[PDB]
Amino acid sequence: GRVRTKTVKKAARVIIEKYYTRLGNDFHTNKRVCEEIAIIPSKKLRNKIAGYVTHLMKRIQRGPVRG
Amino acid sequence: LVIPEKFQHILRVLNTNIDGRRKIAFAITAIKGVGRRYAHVVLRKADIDLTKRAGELTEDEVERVITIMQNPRQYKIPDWFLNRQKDVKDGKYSQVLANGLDNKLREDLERLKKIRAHRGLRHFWGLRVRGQHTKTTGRRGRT
Amino acid sequence: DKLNNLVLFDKATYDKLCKEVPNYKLITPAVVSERLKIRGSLARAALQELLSKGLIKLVSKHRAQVIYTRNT
Amino acid sequence: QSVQVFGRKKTATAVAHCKRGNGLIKVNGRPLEMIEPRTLQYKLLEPVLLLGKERFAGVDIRVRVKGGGHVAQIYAIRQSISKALVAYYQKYVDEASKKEIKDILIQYDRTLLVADPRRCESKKFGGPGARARYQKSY
Amino acid sequence: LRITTRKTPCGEGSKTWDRFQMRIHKRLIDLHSPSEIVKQITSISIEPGVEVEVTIA
Amino acid sequence: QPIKLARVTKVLGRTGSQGQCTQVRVEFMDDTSRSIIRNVKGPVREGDVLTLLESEREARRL
Amino acid sequence: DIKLFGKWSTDDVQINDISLQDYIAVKEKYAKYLPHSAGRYAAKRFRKAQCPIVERLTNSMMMHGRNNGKKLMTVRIVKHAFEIIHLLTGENPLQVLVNAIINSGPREDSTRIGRAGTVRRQAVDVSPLRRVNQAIWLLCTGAREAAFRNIKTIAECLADELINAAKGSSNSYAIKKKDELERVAKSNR
RNA sequence: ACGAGACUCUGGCAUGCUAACUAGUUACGCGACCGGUCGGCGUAACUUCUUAGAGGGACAAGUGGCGUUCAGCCACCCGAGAUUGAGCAAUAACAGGUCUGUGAUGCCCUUAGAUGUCCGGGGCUGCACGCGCGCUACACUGACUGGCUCAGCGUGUGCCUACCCUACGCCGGCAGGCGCGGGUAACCCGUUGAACCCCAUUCGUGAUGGGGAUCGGGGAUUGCAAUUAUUCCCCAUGAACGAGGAAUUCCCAGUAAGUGCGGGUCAUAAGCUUGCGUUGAUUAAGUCCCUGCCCUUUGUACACACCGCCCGU
Repeated sequence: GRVRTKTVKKAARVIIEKYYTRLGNDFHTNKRVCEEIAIIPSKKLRNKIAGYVTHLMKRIQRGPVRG
Repeated sequence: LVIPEKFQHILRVLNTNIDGRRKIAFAITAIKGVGRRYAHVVLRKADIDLTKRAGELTEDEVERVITIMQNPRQYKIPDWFLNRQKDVKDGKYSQVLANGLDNKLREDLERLKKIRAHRGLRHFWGLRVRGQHTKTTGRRGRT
Repeated sequence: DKLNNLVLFDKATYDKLCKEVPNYKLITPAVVSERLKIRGSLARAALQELLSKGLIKLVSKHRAQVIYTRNT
Repeated sequence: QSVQVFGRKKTATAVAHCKRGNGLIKVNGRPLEMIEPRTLQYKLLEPVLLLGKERFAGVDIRVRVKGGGHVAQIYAIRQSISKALVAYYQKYVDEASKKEIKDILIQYDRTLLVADPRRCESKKFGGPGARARYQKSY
Repeated sequence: LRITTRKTPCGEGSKTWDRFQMRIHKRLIDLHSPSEIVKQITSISIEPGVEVEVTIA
Repeated sequence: QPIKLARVTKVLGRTGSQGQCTQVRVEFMDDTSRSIIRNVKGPVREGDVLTLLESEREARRL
Repeated sequence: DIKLFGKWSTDDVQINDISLQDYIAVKEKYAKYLPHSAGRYAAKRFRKAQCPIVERLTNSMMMHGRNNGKKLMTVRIVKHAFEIIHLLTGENPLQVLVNAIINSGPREDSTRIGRAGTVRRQAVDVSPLRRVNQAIWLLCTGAREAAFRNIKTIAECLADELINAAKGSSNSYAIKKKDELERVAKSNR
């Protein structure tokens, strides 16, 4: 099961709500910017939030995101 | 030495009849004490080729084997390698063939009951010698 | 149960055995034992003896798979 | 020269020292044609004759092995040989034939370059094995 | 160091065990110097739980 | 007992008391116009071809 | 060259099932000099068919709590009877192997079908993968029982069962099992 | 918001990096072949080859088919890795076991007539049988002369603690006597040379060699005290088992399974358990049957909650 929980989804939602311009286009840029401006204790969690940031931004190119 | 036709069914112990189908190093397992590695070692040091079969069992072979099984000191074999070391109730050192003389020694049930020994009473009822504890478990004997 | 097989040396290991194993195309101790009514143990022993005589072609040897084929 | 980059399978590993030598491949003082199981020699000559016995033109490859299990050493000794060939063929000589032989052995199988990450798991208590448990008492 | 201990004080229930593991990490520092200099460096309020064995040869 | 060809085009679902079979849609290659339903037993890949005794069989349908 | 064991040619096989070479393959590039590559196909799904079927054999006559963990013995015992079918039929063992896999491979089986009943069975089509699995299982069951307690050794009981299953002969235990499956498919429509 | 997740050790790529003299392969002869090959190793020695550090890496990130086009699911190329395994695990509760685990404890026998307590000489150490975890097998995919040779967690000389591992000479098949030493430890056994297998030996369908499972003697080391040779072996003893009814444990990847070594108990001790390696599948990537788990709807005269409530003679 690869369902992303509310922690990942909500942190990515807050990040894209807050630092929408600060984001990048590549996932590896996204994890670096996320680790710059977020107290994410561990590498795995910051990776997961970064990945959902990439997917949410991919969803941005075609329309709004509800949250 | 080598001869195609010497196959006989019976070896002489006390004029009784035995089996003679087994091969060499295994046809002399019909004796109570001879067999296992005892027969293997006597044939091994007998200075003969062991590829021979039951049919090539010569009378000279049997005679030499009988002589070697009479006394172990043919190749300086100690008595404990036989099933009977210094005997009980007599000061001998050898195993006796046939029946009625060796099996007389094995009956060991009354005299130990005279001294109220546990070994004699245990062998009196046919119980376990290795010491198998008996509480309820066991699937042999009555079913 | 009951062990009773041929242990006698007679006209069964040389005749009808040395005259029917060479003429067949597959030769195995089990095959020789089954097709020629002979004992598999003595089949192995005689096959080793005739290999020492040198009248077969050996591919490989094993405890249960000794591979022979006709050579002469 | 030491262009060795592991080459592994299970807990056993091989290091394929390579140099400009005679074209004879050695495995800790014994030729690859003679290994203790006497059964996996074809598994060892597979890479060389798959890519071509003509490739070795004066290259001395000594592989030193260490680990548990003979067959576990194999699939890594040959992996070490393939790694040493890759390192030699990447250091100076071209890549077109390198990519050709790489495609050929990659379609042949995958355990010539990339190691198997598998390993023996621990055993969990309350059972005879890691996943097997004792019989239920009625 | 592994110590696998049954959890229930009296044998009952499922066969359950704790696995207490003791990790002991050991470094060596061998320096070319008289031990008096190393002892001068030593008085630095060494961390508790770190034990020192002195080897001079 | 005529035998023709049939190849999978749609895995409709899993059937059976304990997941025994796959209700799958199969087309006949010799006709490439008919779709029938079969409770095929075993792992089935979308596009496999099998020789069959039956060309009209149907099973429990829902 | 990619000949099996370096002695049995691999550029001669003909499955003759129109489209089944993706589920029975000995020509495929995964087919190697030896049938030993350690278990890596069983992890995922539809990857089992990518196995070189020689490996599936050497692991299917590899069972019964007395053989598990003895795979080198299985590879020796398949070299045995490969070089024996090389002489018994005078042809490449791969041809008789594909004949056996194309005939012994079942088509119709009978299974319980329904959500509310338990009275009878219903005919079902056995997919190629399951058909080769159960055909090799019947072959190995016969080869075990044909040399079990018997004077006949391995590589000949297996050999006999393979040859009399490859030609379609019903004398084979595997072919009689196939006939039994077909008849129980007839008797449970 | 707690729980799940997240967390942490990690299994798995460090070819990049701090870096070993308790780690290790290659610049010249040590006993051999006109250039190749040694764990008594050659002068010279670089972190690739074992340990243990920091940072990195894997995210359904990339493509394709489905999807209320979403959450997600299924295939594919690269990649070491596209589900590595476990300890933590809720609110709330039990009349489930433990007063025979405890110097944590409640009227009765116990008020010194003290269910072991100083010393210590028997006791859960019994025989007719019912599917209680498991044990070696029924054989030729094999026990078997022996050839070759590959292991990983560990455990290890010490407070009323001899006894722990354990490199040779002599002897002794079997255990063991004295010594020069090796070990607080990757320095010592150790390169756990090991052990399963690598099939050259009688073996052929049996009572002999599958099956020591059923006899009496003897050397003897830790043990004042081996009486049911309890435990260290040598000879003889082949009973039963021809892979076994109905009901029926357990098992998806280095897994099941086969296989030996280690820790626990410990006079030196394992048919048990706990770890470790080694060898190592077709098992299906599904459904809820007949197994439990009570989630939603529903009925209730139950709420001590169906082991409820209750009617009548």
